[PDB]
Amino acid sequence: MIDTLRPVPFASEMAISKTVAWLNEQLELGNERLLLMDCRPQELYESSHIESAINVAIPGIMLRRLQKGNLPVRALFTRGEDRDRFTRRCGTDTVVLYDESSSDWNENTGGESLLGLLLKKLKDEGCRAFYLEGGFSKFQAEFSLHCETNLDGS
Repeated sequence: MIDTLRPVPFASEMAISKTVAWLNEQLELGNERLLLMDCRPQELYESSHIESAINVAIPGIMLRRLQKGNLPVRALFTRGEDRDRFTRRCGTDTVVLYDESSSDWNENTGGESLLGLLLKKLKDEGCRAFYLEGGFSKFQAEFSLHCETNLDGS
């Protein structure tokens, strides 16, 4: 495993919004070793797609497929329920969202205001906080255009 993604290769290339990785270890864990943020309806199944997904508030689950990079700013966060499940299961190990490239953060990687404060707060409490996106064959190789199991499947 990696302590807050310290290495260089995979499981250590997630800054603000690159992708989702953490060896089969984490990908298998999905209990009390991490805290994702995606979907809402089938929070159970969709969570299965990853470790422990959170009930995020999006329009149609980000088009029910992490493949678009467009969803409105703070599309899934500044609402209520989102922070509810998170703050509830916060402090597990690592927090990761699936807003994708250019969506909830608009693709800034610098320190915007909306998501800029949302992330800053998520890390302030004591976390790395990183979302998905689709950069290079690496980040996309991990969670390319998809990131789903009971929403899109194959």
